[PDB]
Amino acid sequence: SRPEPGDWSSPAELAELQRARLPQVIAQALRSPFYAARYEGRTPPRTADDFAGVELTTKQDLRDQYPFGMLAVERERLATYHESSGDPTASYYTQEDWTDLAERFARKWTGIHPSDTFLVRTPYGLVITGHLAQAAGRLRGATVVPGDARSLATPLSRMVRVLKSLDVTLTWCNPTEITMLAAAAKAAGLRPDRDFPALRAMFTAAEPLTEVRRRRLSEIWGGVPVVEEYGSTETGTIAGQCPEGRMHLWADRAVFEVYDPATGELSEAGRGQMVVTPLYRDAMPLLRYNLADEVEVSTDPCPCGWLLPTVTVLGRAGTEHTVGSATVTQQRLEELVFSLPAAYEVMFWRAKAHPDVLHLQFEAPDATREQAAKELGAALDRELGVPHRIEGLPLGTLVPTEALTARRDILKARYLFAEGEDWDKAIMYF
Amino acid sequence: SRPEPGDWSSPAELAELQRARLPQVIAQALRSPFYAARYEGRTPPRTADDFAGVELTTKQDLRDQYPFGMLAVERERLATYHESSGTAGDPTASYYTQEDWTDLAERFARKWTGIHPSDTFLVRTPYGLVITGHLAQAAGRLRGATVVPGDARSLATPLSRMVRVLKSLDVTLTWCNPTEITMLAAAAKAAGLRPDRDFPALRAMFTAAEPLTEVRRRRLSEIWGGVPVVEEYGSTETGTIAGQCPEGRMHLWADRAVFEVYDPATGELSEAGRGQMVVTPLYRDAMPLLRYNLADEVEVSTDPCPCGWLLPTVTVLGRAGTEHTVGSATVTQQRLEELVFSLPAAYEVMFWRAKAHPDVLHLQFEAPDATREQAAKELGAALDRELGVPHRIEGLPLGTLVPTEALTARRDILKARYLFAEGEDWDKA
Ligand SMILES: [Mg+2]
Ligand SMILES: [Mg+2]
Ligand SMILES: [Zn+2]
Ligand SMILES: [Zn+2]
Repeated sequence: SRPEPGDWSSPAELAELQRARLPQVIAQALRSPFYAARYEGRTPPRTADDFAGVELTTKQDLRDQYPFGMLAVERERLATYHESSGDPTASYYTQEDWTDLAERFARKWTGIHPSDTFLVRTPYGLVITGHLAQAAGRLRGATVVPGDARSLATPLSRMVRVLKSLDVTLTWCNPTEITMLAAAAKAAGLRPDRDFPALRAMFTAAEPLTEVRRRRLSEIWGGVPVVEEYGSTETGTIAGQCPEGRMHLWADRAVFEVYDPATGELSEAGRGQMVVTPLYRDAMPLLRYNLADEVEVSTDPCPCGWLLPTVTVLGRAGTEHTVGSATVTQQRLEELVFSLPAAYEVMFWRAKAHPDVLHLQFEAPDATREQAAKELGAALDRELGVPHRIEGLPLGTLVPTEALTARRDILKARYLFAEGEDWDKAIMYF
Repeated sequence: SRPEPGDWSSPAELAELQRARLPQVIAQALRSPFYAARYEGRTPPRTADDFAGVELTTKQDLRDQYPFGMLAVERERLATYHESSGTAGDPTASYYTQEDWTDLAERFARKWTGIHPSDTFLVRTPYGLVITGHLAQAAGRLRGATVVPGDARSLATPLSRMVRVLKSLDVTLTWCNPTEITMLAAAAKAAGLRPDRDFPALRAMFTAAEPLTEVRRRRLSEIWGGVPVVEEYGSTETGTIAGQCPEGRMHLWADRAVFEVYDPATGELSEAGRGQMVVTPLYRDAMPLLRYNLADEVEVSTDPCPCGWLLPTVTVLGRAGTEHTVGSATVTQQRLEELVFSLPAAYEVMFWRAKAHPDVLHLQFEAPDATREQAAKELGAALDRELGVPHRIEGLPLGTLVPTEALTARRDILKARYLFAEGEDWDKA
């Protein structure tokens, strides 16, 4: 029996749903070999109050336990198994676990309905991402279109066609992919801001995503809401956006805490690394898993009325470089790039922080490329004051045009060829 | 609801199960725009006896109805949408209600080896729009097996990573096409693992009739230590329509589809015999199909089988059009496949290709230095014996037809990144 919004009236009430669940979570976690060995020969936690002294679990811990070190149920109870790479990180779930995952993804403020046609444009190979959105789509009755991603069967040009031919109403993909699909739509002679009348909402992740960029993504696609969530390949969705544009931690389904690496202290709000304890996760229990994302958590109430804290994802701990006498983050640079007028059509850029200089490149059309570079330079002088070298690049330099238009199909392996057929197509990959 | 084995005791009761269902199938079918237009003005079929006069539905029709010409329910009732791309032109769309999916997953789960909660099931077929990966995954979930979504042609999941998963997770079941069975075996060898010994948990490999001769199927099993290679028959639009029993025969799932044999020389349909495979699914609300011609050449037998499955059997003979003349004989890929995989397993010949010329059959294959020249000579003798065809055979070193990097490259996943440190490589972008 999982709680849903409305089942609590104040922060105190929500904190009690969390505490009444903690002993079940601790006792379940102690059944995995990892926690069993961590507390071997020691007194283990049992009570909601024992939770305050529990040591963090790191991403390195999960890697060290490949494949089933974190398993707390018999394999017969497992529904799916997943991996993410970067030394694989294994995760797995019962079917009851999957109901919690599906409901957390389905908490989209735009809703998901049977009248929806939901294009799932994230990978299905080993990682949970595509499966999660598909599970959520099926839970709410939406028509799921499995686009996959990084799949030779489904290049951008084909997704563009499917978006229009099937009157897709909801999409799921990362924010960089939202601009890739837009670049691909234009290469097909389609306009993302008006030629897709059925599209009503685009779901996406905190790739760290600034509000500047998020609103530009919406405007590229004609003003449709871009609904951001925060999650990881190991946890599924842990926060989702409200209509007021804030991301609310799903604290009715996990205990969230903020970790300070210098002091070693855990805190309920403030700035630090995101630490999570899922409450409905029997197969692979996690006690204070440190996602190692730099976040800021606030308990201020939001005008949307959802009585849950909110979170800002400021990046992965360490993505802060120095040039001249100042700190340069990807987030701050991203704001300046996507503060350029939409008419410049600057979507794709990259930068390298040298000790003496920030090297930034972007591709843009000929008409506005020079003035985009001077304006971006002046924005850097104004906002960061760091020395810089900016190069406007021809279109297709960072994002090849072929990638936007290439068609490619899965063809059945062939062994006997006729004259006029290239038998080099028998050369096998994958 | 839907029948299960044990719900009929004879061919007569099975036929009664089908004919009882046909009227509802017909009325459902005529709700789609395609079948409504086929009968516009004319009187519609209604009874099971009316079914005999129904014209075929073709692959071209399905392609002409892209995307929703065949739809017979409101969009809200659809669970999933799928398409398969052809050589060129439009794709072939298909789509299913949630209840349709129950019939689909039950048909796939009709595996004589079973699918159990104790299983770890590596699904190694594409999830990109086609049904194939979703079908295997739905059946694994129906039967409680731990599903491992390998995907295929996916950039997340190269062969090297599948080999690690097969070994490290003690995978007990796989689903992939027959070429991928040998690709995985070559990748396992490349990683120093013996497909025939080092995977003790693997108990069956499910695969489809990618024109699969018995000679090749037996060698695929032998390569993986003799574990069953369980063939099924279906299409990306139908799902599984027939499955193997332990006797090695493929049994049509006649309790959920009416199957007929089309003879193009007469235009007539039969229950048995040799001809083109026609199928009418009986539990398919969203996209009903009346007498859909797969156009594969098959032979259907009603002779009982000692496995216990009271269902007719089908042999898939191939597809018309693959008629290659060399010298004075005809050469088919299936006959060449039999000769190639008739070589002794110790030669390790798994990958081959051939070009048919009027004056020569040019055949090439991969094999290790130790057995390469002997393989070519035996194969050249085999072509003389069985086909009498002029030939030129070139054995190749490993890595020629299947490049070694395909077998061992690891290719991570990674994320988009925009700001790079002084030392990092920003051509990722
Ligand atoms: Mg299981
Ligand atoms: Mg629907
Ligand atoms: Zn809010
Ligand atoms: Zn049988």
